[PDB]
Amino acid sequence: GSVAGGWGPWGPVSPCPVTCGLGQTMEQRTCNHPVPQHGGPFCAGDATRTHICNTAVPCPVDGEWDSWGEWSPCIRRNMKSISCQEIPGQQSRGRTCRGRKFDGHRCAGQQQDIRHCYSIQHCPLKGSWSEWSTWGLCMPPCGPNPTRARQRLCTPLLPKYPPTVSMVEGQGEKNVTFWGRPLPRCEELQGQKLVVEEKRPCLHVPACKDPEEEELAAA
Amino acid sequence: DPVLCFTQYEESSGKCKGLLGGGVSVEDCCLNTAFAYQKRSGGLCQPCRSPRWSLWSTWAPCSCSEGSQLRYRRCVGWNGQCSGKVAPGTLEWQLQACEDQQC
Amino acid sequence: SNCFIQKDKVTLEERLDKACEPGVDYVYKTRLVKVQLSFDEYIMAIEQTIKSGSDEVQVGQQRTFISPIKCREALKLEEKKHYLMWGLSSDFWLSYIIGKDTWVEHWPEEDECQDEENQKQCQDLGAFTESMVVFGCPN
Ligand SMILES: *[C@@H]1O[C@@H](C)[C@@H](O)[C@@H](O[C@@H]2O[C@H](CO)[C@@H](O)[C@H](O)[C@H]2O)[C@@H]1O
Ligand SMILES: *[C@@H]1O[C@H](CO)[C@@H](O)[C@H](O)[C@H]1NC(C)=O
Ligand SMILES: *[C@H]1O[C@H](CO)[C@@H](O)[C@H](O)[C@@H]1O
Ligand SMILES: *[C@H]1O[C@H](CO)[C@@H](O)[C@H](O)[C@@H]1O
Ligand SMILES: *[C@H]1O[C@H](CO)[C@@H](O)[C@H](O)[C@@H]1O
Ligand SMILES: *[C@H]1O[C@H](CO)[C@@H](O)[C@H](O)[C@@H]1O
Ligand SMILES: *[C@H]1O[C@H](CO)[C@@H](O)[C@H](O)[C@@H]1O
Ligand SMILES: *[C@H]1O[C@H](CO)[C@@H](O)[C@H](O)[C@@H]1O
Ligand SMILES: *[C@H]1O[C@H](CO)[C@@H](O)[C@H](O)[C@@H]1O
Ligand SMILES: *[C@H]1O[C@H](CO)[C@@H](O)[C@H](O)[C@@H]1O
Repeated sequence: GSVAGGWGPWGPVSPCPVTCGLGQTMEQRTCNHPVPQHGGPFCAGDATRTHICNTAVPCPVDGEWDSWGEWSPCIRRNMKSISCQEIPGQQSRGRTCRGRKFDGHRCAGQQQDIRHCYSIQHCPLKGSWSEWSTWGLCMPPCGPNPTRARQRLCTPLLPKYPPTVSMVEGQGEKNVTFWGRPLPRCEELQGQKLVVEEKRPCLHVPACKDPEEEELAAA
Repeated sequence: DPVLCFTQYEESSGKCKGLLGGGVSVEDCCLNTAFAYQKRSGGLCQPCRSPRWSLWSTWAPCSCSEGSQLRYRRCVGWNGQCSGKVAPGTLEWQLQACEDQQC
Repeated sequence: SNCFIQKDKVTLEERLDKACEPGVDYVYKTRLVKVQLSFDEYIMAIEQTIKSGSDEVQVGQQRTFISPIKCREALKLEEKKHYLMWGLSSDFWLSYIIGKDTWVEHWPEEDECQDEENQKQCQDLGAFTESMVVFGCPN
């Protein structure tokens, strides 16, 4: 007697497809609550839907290199200091494989970088002034009264040393890079020995608005 | 409090793809670090992988004379910090002097 | 132990000093290609000539290292593993004797160097290797 169909309850019809974390199962229901009878309509909408299954087990996480640390001090075996001398040294920087968990993969390539160096750490060197740097950023970029700057630096004159050192074992050679903060000796420019800094304000500076929230301004 | 869990993070557009469903903690969603979440439909999408910086946005409009323009980047990921010990979600800004023409 | 230089743990400065002692004529990075037990004959492939001596070995060539039955347990050498090795002119038979003046150090595989228990040793060996190849021994 024209009785329209009604959905019975959702019940699960497939197993969790994953061996860690969340996955998708399927639920299903029947148009039997009540059954359509005597030209009654079939139930509106879906007899199946997706449902989330939770293993509560963590998945493997592959390791990622963090960025290189600073170059270690430029030194040579059986020498107390090589700084201010035409004496190739050795230095290294390292990085960690961070994040690796639950039998995830190790990082690819080298955890150590090694190079050779001339130490000019705290070495007094004759200094020539740079011309003006390009204008820096406006700071603080959001905070009040943003200002910009450029500099003439007391730039050091590096000793005219070989770019390379001969090896002892190979027929080969190795690059030597100047390392260290030296003491550049300039005559005063604008009664300053190291750095001359100009500043000027930044003009018509916009407020820092969060993209996520922005263009939800009815006001 | 529950989140929308997605199976893909698209690094090009920063978009969440492959909806699994809602009514899950971010902890449960991110049990698999390849996944991503939204706190609210329309909200920002956060990958479940360890945090790192987005690429800097293009420089915004300049506001003819010399004004200034912003670009921004965000710390995107979960369960960690970016460079300066910055929590996930955090925007970082740069402001610059700019010139369009010469009125 | 008169089986090999038994080693306070070894430092980079320590290792550079001992490999430059008088008579130390070879330093090799080696891969143990195959053991044949009996005196035991350890078949070593040479990966790096860190220091070359009397014996002009090309890289990727093999040398037998002999060691008394008494010293097998203490050396504990496993096949396909890498080792830092150095010894004296005196310990040449061509083949090499492992004795009280022979350095044999397990060199961890490039993937297992990332393990916290290995990071310092692998950093030291990379630094040792580079110093030896480029600068050589002092005096
Ligand atoms: C079953 O056992 C688990 C411990 C993992 O080894 C599973 O692998 C992971 O499966 C998911 C999809 O379910 C991937 O997204 C992960 O990247 C994969 O490592 C394994 O299937
Ligand atoms: C060494 O310097 C030369 C300069 O000609 C350069 O081509 C090369 O990339 C450098 N190599 C390393 C390992 O720094
Ligand atoms: C079943 O589906 C929905 C309820 O979830 C309704 O459209 C109606 O009850 C139908 O029978
Ligand atoms: C299935 O979905 C919810 C329960 O998860 C309810 O609407 C009802 O139980 C339905 O059958
Ligand atoms: C270290 O080396 C360079 C920076 O000098 C980049 O390739 C990257 O920062 C890496 O971690
Ligand atoms: C080492 O080399 C220079 C400094 O001399 C920079 O690239 C950086 O400090 C690196 O660690
Ligand atoms: C900086 O000031 C003017 C304008 O750039 C230049 O003449 C010169 O480069 C100076 O160092
Ligand atoms: C800073 O000012 C403008 C650009 O903003 C240029 O004239 C020049 O690059 C200067 O350093
Ligand atoms: C650095 O450069 C400026 C210009 O050459 C000088 O004023 C200063 O004395 C030093 O030579
Ligand atoms: C923004 O800054 C520079 C590009 O201007 C790059 O270091 C990198 O793209 C960063 O996201």
